[PDB]
Amino acid sequence: YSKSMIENKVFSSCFKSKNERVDAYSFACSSYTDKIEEYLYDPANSFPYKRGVKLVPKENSIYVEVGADTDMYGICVDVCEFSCTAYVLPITNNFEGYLVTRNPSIKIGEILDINNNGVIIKAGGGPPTAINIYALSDSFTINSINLIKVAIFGNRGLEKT
Amino acid sequence: ALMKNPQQDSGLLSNSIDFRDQNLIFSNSGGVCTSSKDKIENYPAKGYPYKRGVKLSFGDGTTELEVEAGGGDDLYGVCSDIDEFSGMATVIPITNNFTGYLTLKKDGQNGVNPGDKLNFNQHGELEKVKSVNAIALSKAHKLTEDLFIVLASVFGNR
Amino acid sequence: MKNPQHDASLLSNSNEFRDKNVEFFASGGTRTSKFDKLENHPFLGYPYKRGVKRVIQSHYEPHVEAGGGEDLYGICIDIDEFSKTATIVPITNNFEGYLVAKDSTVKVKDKLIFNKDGALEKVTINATALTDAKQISNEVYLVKVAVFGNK
Repeated sequence: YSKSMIENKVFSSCFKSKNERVDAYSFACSSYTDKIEEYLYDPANSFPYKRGVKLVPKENSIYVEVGADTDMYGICVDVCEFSCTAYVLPITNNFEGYLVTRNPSIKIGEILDINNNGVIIKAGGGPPTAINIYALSDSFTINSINLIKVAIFGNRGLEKT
Repeated sequence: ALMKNPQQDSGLLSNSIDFRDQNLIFSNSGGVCTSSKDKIENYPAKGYPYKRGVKLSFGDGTTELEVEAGGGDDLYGVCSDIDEFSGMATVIPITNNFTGYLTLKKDGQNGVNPGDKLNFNQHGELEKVKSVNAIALSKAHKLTEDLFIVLASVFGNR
Repeated sequence: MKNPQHDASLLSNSNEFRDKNVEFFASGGTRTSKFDKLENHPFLGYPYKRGVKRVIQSHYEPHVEAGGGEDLYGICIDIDEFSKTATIVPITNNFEGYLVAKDSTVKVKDKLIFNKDGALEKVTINATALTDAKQISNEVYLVKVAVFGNK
């Protein structure tokens, strides 16, 4: 898929709850001194936008591919499809923003984990979590893709259950 | 070896005609791809921890703490540059990710390939695999019979 | 309180420039970098110079309170009483400064853990003590540490 996604016959119809857009600005709270890196991504394997990515050093360049929490390099916050370039916030930096999830029913304050597809899921799935992820809001569906506001702050000392 | 710059002089003038494969020198301080938002510290240097993992080393108390080559469960950061006149070592904290050329252990260096997970030994040398996330981004390059450097990306703690 | 505002009748002699910084009112850190990330958050209680955890629930936005362990989120280095907000250094950022110690047992070279009350106690590891615990007043002990994360 894509982020921008088209001519319309008519325009689409308060200030509240207007941020529920797939192409919304990922950082709920931004900050200067946040490190952002550029990498290449596979244009036919998996679309890394708003997903946890890992570094795959290929024979021609270092790419980023959707990955699990065990081998996560960071979070892909934006993509330039013209150059097929992914922008990554390293895991060493804090993040507070909207990410792609696969569970349409997640409550606030729950512990979360990133799966092999770079997707937010409940931490009770069984895999030992290695990152501190907490749900700051209930998951919402855009009609279909599920998004959720999360706070990610570093790695977890001892893997939980 | 024990100096970032070649201790001996040279009897030739560099050609400076090609642009490929010119950054393999040991004196290439700092990172290869650096962000302006990088937190950088400095510390008194005990030994020569250049291009090696560094750990906090204390004394009796009469003098301030300093940093020495080390790793394992006591790793604190990575030294990327050293001013010899002042004996000060530039230290990048482990909480700030780094990408650059680092000293590689001369043991199985041939086995190191891109995508190989690495870790720091007790002497601050990168070794093929625990608690530190480091990934080799190239193959080992030989500078001296015992000195090998590898391009790696350090991105925090496991 | 961080700055107990009390009126005095005589000036206090302050001329010596040594042993003047170890005080409960000295906010911030001993060494600070321009590229240090700072976040202000609503707080409860008084988590000044302590480890803070983020507590999530008329529904209100998440706040912070003194805590640690698996729930450790950051360090509170400064506080504003009027706005009831606290400046917090996230755990992903290293810090150097004086923090609250549980007791006087902490010494140099000691590895420390943030307890459930946000106080530093000897032994995952979070910080390495730099000096011995000093009693500011009553049971308040301050220790200089170099926070580096979680093991």
